[PDB]
Order: sequence, then C-alpha cells, then structure tokens
Amino acid sequence: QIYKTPPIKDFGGFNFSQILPDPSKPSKRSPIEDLLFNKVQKFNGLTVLPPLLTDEMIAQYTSALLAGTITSGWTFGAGPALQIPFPMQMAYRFNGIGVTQNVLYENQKLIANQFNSAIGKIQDSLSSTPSALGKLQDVVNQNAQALNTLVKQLSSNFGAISSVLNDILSRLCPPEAEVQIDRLITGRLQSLQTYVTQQLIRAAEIRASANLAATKMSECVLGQSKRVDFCGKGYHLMSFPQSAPHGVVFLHVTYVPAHEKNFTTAPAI
Amino acid sequence: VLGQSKRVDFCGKGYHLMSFPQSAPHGVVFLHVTYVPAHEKNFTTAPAICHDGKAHFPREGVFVSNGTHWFVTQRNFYEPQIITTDNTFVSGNCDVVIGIVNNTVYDPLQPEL
Amino acid sequence: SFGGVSVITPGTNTSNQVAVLYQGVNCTEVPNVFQTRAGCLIGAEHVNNSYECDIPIGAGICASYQQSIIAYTMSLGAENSVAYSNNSIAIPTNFTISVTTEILPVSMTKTSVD
Amino acid sequence: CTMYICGDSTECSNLLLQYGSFCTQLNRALTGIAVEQDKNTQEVFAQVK
Ligand SMILES: *[C@@H]1O[C@H](CO)[C@@H](O)[C@H](O)[C@H]1NC(C)=O
Ligand SMILES: *[C@@H]1O[C@H](CO)[C@@H](O)[C@H](O)[C@H]1NC(C)=O
Ligand SMILES: *[C@@H]1O[C@H](CO)[C@@H](O)[C@H](O)[C@H]1NC(C)=O
Ligand SMILES: *[C@@H]1O[C@H](CO)[C@@H](O)[C@H](O)[C@H]1NC(C)=O
Ligand SMILES: *[C@@H]1O[C@H](CO)[C@@H](O)[C@H](O)[C@H]1NC(C)=O
Ligand SMILES: *[C@@H]1O[C@H](CO)[C@@H](O)[C@H](O)[C@H]1NC(C)=O
Ligand SMILES: *[C@@H]1O[C@H](CO)[C@@H](O)[C@H](O)[C@H]1NC(C)=O
Ligand SMILES: *[C@@H]1O[C@H](CO)[C@@H](O)[C@H](O)[C@H]1NC(C)=O
Ligand SMILES: *[C@@H]1O[C@H](CO)[C@@H](O)[C@H](O)[C@H]1NC(C)=O
Ligand SMILES: *[C@@H]1O[C@H](CO)[C@@H](O)[C@H](O)[C@H]1NC(C)=O
Repeated sequence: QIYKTPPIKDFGGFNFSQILPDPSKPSKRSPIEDLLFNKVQKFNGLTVLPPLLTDEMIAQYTSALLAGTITSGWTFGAGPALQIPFPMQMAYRFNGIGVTQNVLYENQKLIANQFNSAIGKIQDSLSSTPSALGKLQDVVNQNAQALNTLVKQLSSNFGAISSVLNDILSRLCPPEAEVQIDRLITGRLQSLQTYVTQQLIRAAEIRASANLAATKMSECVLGQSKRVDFCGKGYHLMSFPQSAPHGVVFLHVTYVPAHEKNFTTAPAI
Repeated sequence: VLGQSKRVDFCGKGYHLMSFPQSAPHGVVFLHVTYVPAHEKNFTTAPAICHDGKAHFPREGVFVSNGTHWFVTQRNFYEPQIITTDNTFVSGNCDVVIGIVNNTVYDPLQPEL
Repeated sequence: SFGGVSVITPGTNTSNQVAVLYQGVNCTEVPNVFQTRAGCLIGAEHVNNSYECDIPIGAGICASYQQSIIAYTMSLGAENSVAYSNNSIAIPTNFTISVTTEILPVSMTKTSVD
Repeated sequence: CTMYICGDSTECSNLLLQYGSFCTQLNRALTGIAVEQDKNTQEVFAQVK
C-alpha cells in the first residue's frame, strides 16, 4: 500500500525534511533526491525504449517506504502497519543493538540532534562532491560508449571499396556488388554480435546489483539487520531509501561507541 | 529449512517460523510458514511509568492503557499484565523522560511482608 | 520516419482483437488513437481509471482487455494513512498462520555437441 | 591486438585498420578485467581502518 505521513511532523525532535517529499517541487522529490537527479544512433536502426515505471512512480514508492518506516517501524513489512511513537521505535532499535531503552529516553534530545545534523551533512557532502555518484554515472557512460562504438563501425570498409552501400550499388554491377556487399554484411553482423554479447554480460552485473539492492531494501529498510557491515558501518539502527537515476541510494543510520574508558574486570564474583 | 531466519523477506512474508522443501523438475519449491499479526487495536501508550519518584521501564514489553488502567504487554500479541517490580526496571527519577505518566507499580512482596 | 511496431493482444484463447503501438512516433505520422511517451497506441480506449498493470506499454501506461482493449495509467497500490500520534500504539490481539510458495531453478539440461 | 595478429608487418597492420575499432574494444575489455581484480582483493582484505 502507499503510505502517507501525518500532516503534522512531530516525531519527538527528529527532522526528516531532507528525505521526505518536497510539495513545492512539481516532481515531488525530496531535497536529497532532487540533488541526486541533477548530478546524474536513431537513424541507424538504434532506438531507446522508456522504462515502465516513471521517475514519479519510483519516487512514490520511495515515499511510501519512508512513511511506513517512520510511522509504523518495521511492522508494515511483516503484515499490517501498526503505529508507534517514533521515540519508542528508536528505543526498540536501541534494544536491538544491546543498549537499554532508558539510554534513548534520557538522551532523546541529544540523539535527535545528532541525527538531524548527520542528515544535513549528507546533503552538503553530495552537493560538494562531483564524484559521489560515479557508480551510477559509470553505467551511463559504459552504455553510451557501446552505442557510439557500434555506430562508428558503420564507417568501416571491412575490405569493401566503400563503407557506403549506396556507393557500391550505384557504381558496381550485380555479380561484383554481391562480393563487396557480403564483406560489409560480414563486418556489420560481427559488430552487432559483439555489441549484444557485451550487453548480456553487463546485464548480468546490473541484475546482481539489483538483487543486492532488493535485499538491502528488505533487510535494512523494512527491518533492523544484525549482519555486520551489511547496512553500513557500526550497529545498524535503521535505513532510508532515496531514488536516483538508474539506481537507489540508501542512507544508513548506525550507532557508534564514542568515548571509551579503561576498567578492571573479572569473570565472576 | 535447517534453521529459523531473522532476515526480512528472505523466507517468505511475515515472521519466519519454518520452511519445507519440495522437489520439482530442474528446481526446488519452498513452502514458507510465517506468523502474521491479524487483529490490531488502538491503545494509549507511554515510554515510562513514574512511581515513588522513580522512572520505570518495561523489561520485555510496552506500557499500554485501555483508557482507565495501565498494563504491560508483549509487543507482537496483546496480553496485558499488571505493572509490577518484576516486569519493569528502574532508571533515574521522573524529571528527564518525556511523556512519563503517573501510575502504581506493585511490589509482590509488599502484602507478604 | 520509421520505428518498431508492437502488437498488443489478450491471447487467442480469449479474443482476436489487437491494438498496435507505433514506437517512438507521433500519431500524426502514423497514416481510438492515443499518444503515449512510448509511441502512438491505436485500437485501445484510454480510460481515466487506474488498475494493476496487465500488459505493459511503457512510461506508466498499461493495457488490458475489458469487450475491448483499454489503456490506463498503472496503479501503484491502495493508499493508507497511518494513524500516527505521539502516544498511540497498535497491538495485535490475534494472528494467522500463512503458507507461501517460493520457486527456484536449480539446474538446466546437460547438452553436448559433436 | 596488433602484435598478436600482425607481428611487425606493416602490410598486415594497414589491412587491420579496415576492421575499425575491434582491437580497441578488446583492449578496453581486458583492461576493465584487470582493474576489477585489484578491486576484488581490496574488498576482501582492506576492511580494517
Ligand atoms: C527541519 O529542518 C529544516 C532544515 O534545517 C528546517 O528548515 C525546518 O524548520 C526543520 N523543521 C522543524 C519542525 O524544526
Ligand atoms: C588504557 O590503558 C593503556 C595502558 O595500559 C593506554 O595506553 C590506553 O590509551 C588506555 N585507553 C583508554 C581509553 O584510556
Ligand atoms: C485507530 O484510531 C484511528 C483514529 O485516530 C482510526 O482511524 C483507526 O482506524 C484506528 N485503528 C484501529 C485498528 O482501530
Ligand atoms: C480497563 O481494564 C480494567 C481491568 O480489566 C477494567 O476494569 C476497565 O473497565 C477497562 N477500561 C476500559 C475503558 O475498558
Ligand atoms: C503529544 O502531542 C501533544 C499535542 O498534540 C502535546 O500537547 C503533548 O505534550 C505531546 N506529548 C509528548 C510526550 O510528546
Ligand atoms: C505526577 O505525580 C507527581 C507527584 O508524585 C506530581 O508532582 C506531578 O505533577 C504528576 N504528573 C502529572 C502529569 O500529573
Ligand atoms: C482457455 O480457456 C478455457 C475456457 O474456455 C479455460 O478453461 C482454460 O484454462 C484457458 N487456458 C488457459 C491457458 O488460460
Ligand atoms: C508530436 O507530438 C508532440 C508531443 O509528443 C507534440 O508536441 C507535437 O506538436 C506533435 N506533432 C504534430 C505534428 O502533431
Ligand atoms: C479524462 O480526463 C480529461 C481531463 O483531465 C478529460 O479531458 C477526458 O475527456 C477524460 N477522458 C475520459 C475517458 O474520461
Ligand atoms: C483469531 O482469529 C480466528 C480466525 O482466523 C478466530 O477463529 C479466533 O477465534 C480468533 N481468536 C481470538 C482470541 O479472537
């Protein structure tokens, strides 16, 4: 189901304004998503088909996942969505990492502030780091490179008198055209087979990435993971999805021990 | 099959209990048995209970109110119990926690001694 | 102008009616005519309702057999506004035992060639 | 690519040019693999700060 957030964003000091949809934008993307989207042949029989799901539809799915996570924790992923106060959800997630719930409630203001600042840092980090989305750009560049190569091969003679078929037909006669043409067919057919093979191999890599992204969506977003370094470095509390061009961005919220002290210990008393 | 998974949506939708393999031509079929919450109700809640100047938290459940009385219940199934010193723990005073409510916390030994 | 021609069909066990999508072109260049971002769709009736996607057309548009073929913007699911508040919790008073099926390929035919 | 196919023959090299970018494509593909092999090692072992 498509879940929606409450009209009043009172989450006990926790501010999600950077990940939630911004109604002032015609695309209804979040502040972070909008940044990500800004950062990231025809006449030769080569075409491009549109995706079944639009960017708006993808954004709507993302919004539903965020709305569920915020208002009902991980319950919406295992059945009916059951509401719980956000601070109490965080308390449950603290217990999940071996920290008592009173730690959350006693430090609620500090924790909310640390969270809010950390999110703000993400927005700035991406804005000031051109290479941040290189992984998604690499996919775009590789596909563009393959098509440009395929088209340029149409300029090759492959042993023929001319790369241009119309030149052969207008100058040479039928017994001697079928020799020159066959050379072009062989080369052009080989070029196309090379392209397709490379696309199948690349497709496999993307599929594997998509399978991993789908797993992270289930285990990082729709629940709390105990798998080490699966949902970020540190002890996983929760994660938030953000859409991106041809990809997904996960913001992982983790708990990290900060100021340790030396103590003397014993196995038993 | 050889254990119980805590990985979300790895072994079917819902909370995994167990699974059974079945063979198929060139493949395998898994029958996943899961637990799904069914009939939810709205309750009033609180992060802590204040009693005798002390803040009390649930040991393994959540504090709920039916509109007149406070109970503690397990999270995935409504099963209300009287709030006592046996199913809660104390940490600090009542001044820090936001949303703390005033209620009696029973000490089972009190009437015995 | 040129492009691909795709034929949308319900299946011959149901009907012999078809719709044709002229991929990547204007409806004005083709000569129930609906212009989509996937191309010009002819033979399908556009509706302002929304359903689960049956036969994908592209760019959010799907088609199905309803008799005639219709074209619609696909639904992503029903809406649900959760009753969030800072002191309200929902707790299950009951449960169900669900059994679901997951199917995976394990192997393929072992062929050999001389 | 050129050496494997043509050795040091200029006559061969001149003919090979008629095939376009096939050699460049193959060199690129092998390079991509070589880079991945170092990435693989780092992903496994370089997990400690
Ligand atoms: C949430 O954070 C944004 C950005 O700092 C700020 O403009 C907004 O006022 C905050 N919302 C609340 C309720 O504090
Ligand atoms: C613990 O003691 C050792 C000396 O035995 C010292 O080097 C180390 O820095 C101390 N660690 C902390 C966190 O105080
Ligand atoms: C809980 O209360 C809200 C109104 O605040 C209502 O819309 C919702 O249906 C109720 N849920 C249940 C399970 O009773
Ligand atoms: C709450 O539970 C108590 C104890 O069973 C009962 O006496 C009381 O009437 C209930 N309150 C409401 C509003 O149902
Ligand atoms: C809950 O929200 C109400 C306003 O709707 C406010 O008066 C009350 O103090 C809040 N309680 C907590 C624990 O946030
Ligand atoms: C809870 O009880 C204390 C006295 O023990 C009182 O001072 C405080 O105001 C009460 N809190 C509420 C919300 O009534
Ligand atoms: C074909 O239609 C018949 C009814 O006329 C139905 O019983 C049968 O299951 C259909 N076959 C398929 C593959 O849907
Ligand atoms: C072709 O379709 C576009 C919209 O996709 C429209 O703006 C344009 O005017 C159309 N051209 C003609 C001749 O109708
Ligand atoms: C769909 O709605 C548009 C207005 O947004 C209207 O012009 C059009 O005639 C409607 N079509 C149908 C089939 O209702
Ligand atoms: C739980 O639901 C089942 C039907 O699935 C019903 O027969 C049973 O009585 C319900 N249990 C309770 C306590 O309501």
